[PDB]
Amino acid sequence: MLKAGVHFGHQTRYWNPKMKPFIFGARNKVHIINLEKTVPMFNEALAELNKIASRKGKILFVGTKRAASEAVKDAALSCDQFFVNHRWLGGMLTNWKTVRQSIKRLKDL
RNA sequence: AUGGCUGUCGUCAGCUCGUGUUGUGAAAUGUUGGGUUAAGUCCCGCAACGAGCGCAACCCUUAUCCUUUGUUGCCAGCGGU
Ligand SMILES: [Mg+2]
Ligand SMILES: [Mg+2]
Ligand SMILES: [Mg+2]
Ligand SMILES: [Mg+2]
Ligand SMILES: [Mg+2]
Ligand SMILES: [Mg+2]
Repeated sequence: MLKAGVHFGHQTRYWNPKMKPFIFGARNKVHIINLEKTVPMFNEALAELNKIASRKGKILFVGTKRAASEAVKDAALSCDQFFVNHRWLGGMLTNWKTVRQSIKRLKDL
């Protein structure tokens, strides 16, 4: 059921109290996420993703420059998948009508 | 009361607008930060992405060379001198 068991992690500060229910603690000299309360979560996330996937929904994966970089690179690239690897321009989805002028620039260029 | 025209800050590099976002609001952001430049000139970063007026560049003159033309300008090679 579990996808590997390697979640050693490194974060040791700034635990958000709002997400207490999903945390175990003890190990890490700080904290750790509960592995039992995550098997029944992503197994749903995918269930919901499938619906939009049907009408070839635009997922638009996100990872900012060095956040993933070597972790994602371009594995997102597929038949009907898109991604943002470089800096996520501050406020581009909300003013997409303003980013059309720049996407046209990229196309013409 | 004005049109038109002109002086000065000042040939200093600044002054603004679209959408976006933040704030109850006047407003802020961008336009600030790290470098650099004669310059809001350019690069990186960034809650902003673009654009406009301005700076530079297009203009004239000057400093080198080449093509054409050779008088009313010029005289290197030759001659009457
Ligand atoms: Mg508001
Ligand atoms: Mg200013
Ligand atoms: Mg301002
Ligand atoms: Mg600066
Ligand atoms: Mg400029
Ligand atoms: Mg002679």
